[PDB]
Amino acid sequence: IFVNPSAIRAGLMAEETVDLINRNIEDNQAHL
Amino acid sequence: EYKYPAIKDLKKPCITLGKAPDLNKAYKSVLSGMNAAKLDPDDVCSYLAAAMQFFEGTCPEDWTSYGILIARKGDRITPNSLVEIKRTDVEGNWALTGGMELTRDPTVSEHASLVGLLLSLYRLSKISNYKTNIADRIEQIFETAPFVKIVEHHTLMTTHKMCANWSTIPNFRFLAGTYDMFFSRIEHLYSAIRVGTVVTAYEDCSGLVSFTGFIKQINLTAREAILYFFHKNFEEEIRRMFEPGQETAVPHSYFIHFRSLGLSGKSPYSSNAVGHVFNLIHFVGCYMGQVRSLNATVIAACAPHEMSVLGGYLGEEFSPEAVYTRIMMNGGRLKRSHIRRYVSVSSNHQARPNSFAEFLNKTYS
Repeated sequence: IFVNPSAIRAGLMAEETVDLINRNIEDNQAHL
Repeated sequence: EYKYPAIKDLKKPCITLGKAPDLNKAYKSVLSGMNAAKLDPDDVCSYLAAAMQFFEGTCPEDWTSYGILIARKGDRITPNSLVEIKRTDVEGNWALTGGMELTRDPTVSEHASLVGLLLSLYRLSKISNYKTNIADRIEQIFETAPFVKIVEHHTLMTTHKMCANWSTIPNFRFLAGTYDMFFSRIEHLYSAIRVGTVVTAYEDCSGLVSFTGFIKQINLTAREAILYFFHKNFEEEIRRMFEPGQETAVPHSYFIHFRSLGLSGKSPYSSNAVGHVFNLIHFVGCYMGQVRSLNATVIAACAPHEMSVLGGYLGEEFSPEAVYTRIMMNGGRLKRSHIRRYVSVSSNHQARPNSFAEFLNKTYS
């Protein structure tokens, strides 16, 4: 059920999706 | 879960509308309806599409998405460049109904104001009161140069009251998304139109937006943050969100307006589609006292009881190995300290039906 996070260390553009989405939402604030 | 938005065949998003109107006449008919609160949704869409030609600007950088070229650096474009509008042989109705003081032809400035006010019915419809706060501010934007006053105060709200469901009319939603995508890319004289259309950005992507917002808030890298999602149901959800080829990282991609432009009717990034992840994030928000999370809606199907346990431990931090250790050591159960805290927050909150705050009160109180 709960898997060990030292086991999770072995897994494969998420960083820039996170950064793009958060920045676009921050700009969209001006319009709301 | 079902339909990823990536266009596979180089075809622009497309809709079909009636026969192109004379724009002076269309303006007059539509303004008349705005004033009588008697708008025809097919006429509005035909007019909105034809008025695209008035919003020309220069593309500051090359613009491609899903293989489709929209513009090259320096091209003069309008919102019409982003999509294909097909049109039939069938003339719209174009009735004169309400007040029409204007004999002469409208200016471009007047068109843009009407376009702006019409699109703002999308935003007003999207809110399920505080509408009058929104509506009064919108009215003011569209009386303020470069826009021109063409309607009387309180007209917009009156008309909205008759158009409350327009946000799910697919052609109108399409046109809102197209205008929002245009003005997101092209700084323009009339950019303040986004006051009405901005809500199309990332529609049906609540699960993906919560996830990215959560990473920012805990102030970690995306790699480090994924380590904390160590329950076994999170694996397929996280995979689902980072399916390749979808352009989630591409500035100004059709991705950003995929739902409104009809690229998919079944978002894999919604709150339902990544329910375990969504549930966990918002149980963590609940533990921290965040009102946005306490008033969100629980995803009933995605083990909210278990997500609430993990959320207490994650909420207690704020190492991922250290958290996993505590949870196993406690047999996967919340401590009395976690429970005291969740109840302290939820029990002091104005709990909405099906909300995280209601769940917490029903479960732990």
